[PDB]
Amino acid sequence: DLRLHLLLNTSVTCNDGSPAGYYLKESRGSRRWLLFLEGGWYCFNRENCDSRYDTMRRLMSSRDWPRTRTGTGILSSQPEENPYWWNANMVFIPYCSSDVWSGASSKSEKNEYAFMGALIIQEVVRELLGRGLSGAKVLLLAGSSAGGTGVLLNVDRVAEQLEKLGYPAIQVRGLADSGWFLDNKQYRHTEAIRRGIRYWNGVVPERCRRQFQEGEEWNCFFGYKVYPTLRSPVFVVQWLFDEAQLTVDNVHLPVQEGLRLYIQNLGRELRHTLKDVPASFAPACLSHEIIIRSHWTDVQVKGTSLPRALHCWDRSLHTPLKGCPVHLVDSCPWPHCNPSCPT
Ligand SMILES: Cc1ccc(Sc2ccc3n[nH]c(=O)n3n2)cc1
Repeated sequence: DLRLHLLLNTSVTCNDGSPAGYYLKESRGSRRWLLFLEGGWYCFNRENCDSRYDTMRRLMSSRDWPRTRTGTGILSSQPEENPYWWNANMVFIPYCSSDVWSGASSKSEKNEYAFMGALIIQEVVRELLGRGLSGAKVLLLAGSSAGGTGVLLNVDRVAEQLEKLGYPAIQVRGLADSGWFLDNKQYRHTEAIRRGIRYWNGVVPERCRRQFQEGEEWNCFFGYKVYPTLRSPVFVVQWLFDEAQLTVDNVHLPVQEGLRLYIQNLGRELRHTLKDVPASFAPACLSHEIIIRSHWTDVQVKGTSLPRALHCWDRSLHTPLKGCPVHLVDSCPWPHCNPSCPT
């Protein structure tokens, strides 16, 4: 179990002003720290956020959070469930800012909600330094869906504060799971995100912001556009046929030729955006499954599981390694052509 700690700086809050926090299970003796960003979409205006507060309040408030949580998947401490970092210090950061981890705006007389996702990450890191993070060799910032995009938006800022805070020895790396999206045409019929960013006062990485410039920061929410601007090593996990991608594309699954070509082209576009991502794991599956599920070990690409690929990535960060690959992108063109896809 990971134990809840509400942030000591109570000005860094969830949407409704309650304190943000993190769940922590220390593994002393281990110099590895895994900080996982929870996902859960976002909200982009007052009415849309009001609706999320009725029926998704845990994503907007810490008032009802549990004491503890069980680490699962990559957050598990059992070596059978987590061959990769079972012995690491485990941190689960709940998503309660509804801003894809990009916000830096408080509640005020003018703001019904606070959007502080970018500041929550900074404050968690700062408070963890007094709890052993100061001794880390590697800080892996990981996350799924909205948290996966959050990794891409925040990994370089975490590296920056640790350097500014006087900890240049900590190697900051990113693991973005299911947060790598395409701004493509729907099969049948960006604006919510563009409206979201203005509503949250959202912030994007500095190099990406300087390329796309004022009013175009939404581009930095798309992995293939923000990734090349990043300095920290980032491993990208993305289903070729991600269910959230297909949902926003208005695809729900006999398939006729128009939809067949659309689905096949989407997988190829995906595959193409990962061509120059050296550390990646992209199985040809239709799925919404994420890396904190207990059976995350089962999927393989070209015979290599994700826990193995991540270990090979670790070795690469000490010229490809014999028998221990890091770039694993399926080439077959249809959902579940890979026999190991989740059922
Ligand atoms: C471009 C972009 C748009 C939305 C998000 S946020 C998101 C996207 C999928 C998804 N599936 N399940 C879940 O919670 N999410 N959240 C991130 C980037």
